[PDB]
Amino acid sequence: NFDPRPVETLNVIIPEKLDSFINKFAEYTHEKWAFDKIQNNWSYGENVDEELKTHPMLRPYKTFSEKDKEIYRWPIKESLKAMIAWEWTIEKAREGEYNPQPPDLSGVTLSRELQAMAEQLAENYHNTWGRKKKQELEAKGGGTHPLLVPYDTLTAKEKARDREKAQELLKFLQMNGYAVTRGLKDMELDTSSIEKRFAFGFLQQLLRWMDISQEFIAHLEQEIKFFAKILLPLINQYFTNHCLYFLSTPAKVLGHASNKEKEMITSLFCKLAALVRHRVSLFGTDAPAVVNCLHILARSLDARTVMKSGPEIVKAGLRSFFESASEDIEKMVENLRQNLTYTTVALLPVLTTLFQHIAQHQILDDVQVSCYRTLCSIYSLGTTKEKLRPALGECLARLAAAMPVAFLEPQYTTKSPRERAILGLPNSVEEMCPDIPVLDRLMADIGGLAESGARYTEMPHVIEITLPMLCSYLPRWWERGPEAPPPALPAGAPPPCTAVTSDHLNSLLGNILRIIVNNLGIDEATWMKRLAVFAQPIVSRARPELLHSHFIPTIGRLRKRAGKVVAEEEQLRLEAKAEAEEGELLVRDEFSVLCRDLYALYPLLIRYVDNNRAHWLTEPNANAEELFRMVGEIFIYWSKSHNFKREEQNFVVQNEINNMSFLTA
Amino acid sequence: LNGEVLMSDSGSETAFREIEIGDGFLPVCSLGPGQVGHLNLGQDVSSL
Repeated sequence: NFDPRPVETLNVIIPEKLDSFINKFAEYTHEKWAFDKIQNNWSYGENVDEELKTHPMLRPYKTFSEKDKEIYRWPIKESLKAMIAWEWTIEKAREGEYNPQPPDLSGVTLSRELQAMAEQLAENYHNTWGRKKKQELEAKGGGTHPLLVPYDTLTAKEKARDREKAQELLKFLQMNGYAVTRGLKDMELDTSSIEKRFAFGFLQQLLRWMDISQEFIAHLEQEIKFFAKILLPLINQYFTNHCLYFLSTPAKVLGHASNKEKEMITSLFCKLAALVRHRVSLFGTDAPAVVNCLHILARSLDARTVMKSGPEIVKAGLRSFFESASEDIEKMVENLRQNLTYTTVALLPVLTTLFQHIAQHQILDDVQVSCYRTLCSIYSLGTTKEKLRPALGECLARLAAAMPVAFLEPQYTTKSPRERAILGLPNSVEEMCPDIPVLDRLMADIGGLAESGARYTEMPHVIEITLPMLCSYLPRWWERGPEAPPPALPAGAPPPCTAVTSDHLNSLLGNILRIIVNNLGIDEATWMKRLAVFAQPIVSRARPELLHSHFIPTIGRLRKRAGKVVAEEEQLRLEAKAEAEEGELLVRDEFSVLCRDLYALYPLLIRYVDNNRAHWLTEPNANAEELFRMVGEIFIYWSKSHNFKREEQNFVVQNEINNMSFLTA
Repeated sequence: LNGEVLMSDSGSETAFREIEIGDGFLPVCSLGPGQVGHLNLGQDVSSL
């Protein structure tokens, strides 16, 4: 593969100046060798050996033969000739024809460019020496090749010999003004912050192949499938494993990632959105792969700061994509009650995108008007009719939690001048949203609806959109309330826009308790489970004064129901029969339904059990006795039925859940 | 730490995997430089 160019070495004629220079070099080498011999006291002898340390060499070289002079005539001249023949970088130095101390050179830092040039020179010397060695082995016939050692992992002998040669060259090139350096690079950008890691080049090249693939999207009227199958799992596992180094800016690492990483991530999101659109049925074979890649990107959507240094660029594309999504949502909500498959069975990853990422403290007018438009579109003729509701609830909770100001009542602070000076929606809340009332009216309506205590039925268009929204809304602004103690002076200094107090939390707890106790277990009821899952910290600011009314009726009803079902089961079964077996399996199904409802309802009551246990440790009351009686009754009822345990184990197996929500943490 | 068992990564009452007795056990406390600690071994109800 590698074919070097053999430059002539013996065909040239040595000039008189070169002959004088090589004669002077040979004389200097002989003088230095004589000085070393007289310093180390190498005496004469009648024979050459090692045990007597005898070597007669202090004689003039003019009386020697050509064979002995040839081994020392060109000790370093071959390398210089190769350098002057191969590399055409001949410098122009000259035209043709009392005890000072050495300075300190290791104190100052070493330049990256100089080190790179020295490493390149060493690599060139090693490669060329290996080339002479291979040529000599071929000339001699061949045989073993013990020199096949990588340069990065060279042996100690070579790693000492090359350093000795380099330091000898440095100490011999000090005079006569000799310095060779061929390079032009900067270490402040190529190996400092951005181009030092290989991630930037990887992102640029994957962008290049993505654009190349996009260049012929309208070609169906081979290569793309193989390219996708190669890249998508690889980039997915790269995001899955290597994700901590791109968490934030390198100044706050541990997480080294500049705005280039965020720009590449946004470009990848735009490219995958484009591939999703246009043709959908053509790329239906890789649809699960696309969904998995979107999920991975959403779970790794760091979304670093871009507008601080880059003038948006991708912000317009994101706005256009969000507008297209809102228009598509309006189209479905209009025509329901090419992108049909994506808008039906693939909008859940979109509504789930960055849902859990932007949830802490860690937010714009455009996002606010977009979520307002989507809410108005959904609420317009959204009844009757898709298995698209948990994703909508998650998107609503994410949009509510990530709000610069209050999005429920006008009591904006950071509004834009275009809302009043340009043609747009008014800055008010009640006028802009015709179906979202003020916070007080909304909570009054919710309390009135909860006070009714109606049955479950189905009604999958009011409770599952209202209860999760308020349940994710109130705790978010509970710490920013005008009455709650703020952790900073600036938070209390600005006029607050929200108004949440303990009465709202008490009403929330009462409504949740009423909706749990109203849901009788006769069939599958996933609405309560979804509500419990979507709002875990609903007891973070509980008010422990109405604990008797919360728990004593509920535990009494639970014990009564358990007693009556176990008594009915015993009465119907007694012996073993086909009718007895049918009754037993019906009771097992009822037990499974009750156990599923209990699995939904545990986290809140368990957190409250921890809380009031702590309160009783601080100050007890008259509740531990009846609590213990209820616990004993329910556990002896559970223990007195092996079929109940078998059904519970079967339901746990068929649930395929890790039950990691109990530990919280 | 404060009225609550310290939770581990696994999520259960993690121990040191059934330490063999050998000779016995003894309470040992440590202290770094520039640190102030209070060792309350417990001699009365008011101590706890």
